[PDB]
Amino acid sequence: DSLGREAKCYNELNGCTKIYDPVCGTDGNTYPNECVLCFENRKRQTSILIQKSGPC
Amino acid sequence: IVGGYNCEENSVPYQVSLNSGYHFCGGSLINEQWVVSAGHCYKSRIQVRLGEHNIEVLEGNEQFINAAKIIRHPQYDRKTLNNDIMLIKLSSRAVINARVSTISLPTAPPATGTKCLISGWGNTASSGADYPDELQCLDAPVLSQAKCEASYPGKITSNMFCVGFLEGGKDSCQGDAGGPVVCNGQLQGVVSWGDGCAQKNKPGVYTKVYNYVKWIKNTIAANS
Repeated sequence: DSLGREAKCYNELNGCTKIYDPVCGTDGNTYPNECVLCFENRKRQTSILIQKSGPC
Repeated sequence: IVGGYNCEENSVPYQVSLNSGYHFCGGSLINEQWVVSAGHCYKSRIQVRLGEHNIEVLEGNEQFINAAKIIRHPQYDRKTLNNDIMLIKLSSRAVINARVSTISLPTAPPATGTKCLISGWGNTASSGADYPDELQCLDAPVLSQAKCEASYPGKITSNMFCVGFLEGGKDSCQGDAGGPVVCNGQLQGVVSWGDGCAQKNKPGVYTKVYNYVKWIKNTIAANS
């Protein structure tokens, strides 16, 4: 089809880089970077995908 | 910056932004031709903007200067963020005035409890997305290494420290990486990472510039 890439994390730690490098979620929400998105999917037990790079 | 305030005029003349068609990190002017930021801010092309306050409305003293050379620390670790530091050589020299000027490197490592001023155009909201027009400033003190490493067990290397408040509510946030942590006139820290922004028991962690003082001058000298 035309689907979204699963977000993933690299920082084997308790936190995320503080860059702004947004990505656009399949939920329609712009997340400031990919790391912050995988943390929300962990925290809120959701599974937002990456529709495309950049803002929504 | 969460829980900060609008920087007064010419309060942070060393503040710059790094740009790739949008504002994505901060940085600090440490030499007429050099800016220091975080290693995770690396991009293959970067435009540096100096002397801003309002990032959407030109006030007239802005300088737009593309990076000539972009040097990520040679031992940068993407997975742990150890050595999250970077040098940028401007392709022309900044004009020094009241709104654009350099900041000294630190003559001693951070001292627990010293008050620092942290600044940038990053997120002002702890939940969601609220990115400000006006340059943001936050006074926040250096936290003890007991407090810092208890806050982030096993993940704080000797090239890192914590600045802020353990009770949360005031922190740097996304878009602030690369920006300065300035204490008593010295660049002690670079905005690097944290667990979210302004959470209880999760203060910002910042790269300790003192540990790279020698590398910075040496690396600058070789490319001058």
